[PDB]
Amino acid sequence: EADNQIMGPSSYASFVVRGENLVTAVSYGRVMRTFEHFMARIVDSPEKAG
Amino acid sequence: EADNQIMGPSSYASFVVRGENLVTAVSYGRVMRTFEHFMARIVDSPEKAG
Repeated sequence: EADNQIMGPSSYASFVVRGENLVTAVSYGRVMRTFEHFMARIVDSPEKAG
Repeated sequence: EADNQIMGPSSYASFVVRGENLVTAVSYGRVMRTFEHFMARIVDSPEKAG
């Protein structure tokens, strides 16, 4: 072997239902991953070619 | 007649798809009326007896 250990994530990443996600969860029942990121890509700077 | 005119509204009470509804407009095609009311209900104090 060239190594005996590898670094990595220690705990599971927490992806939780946030608040605007909770609103669209109750109303229509369809939750996206990153709702604030969709807001930043749509209603803040839509012309920004990401 | 007890009155000759009635004091009524002068313009249409406007409502357009603003920022927070627009994400649900594009991703779902599900726009609600007064998204701010739903966010004030089921996010900030859902314990509030309506």
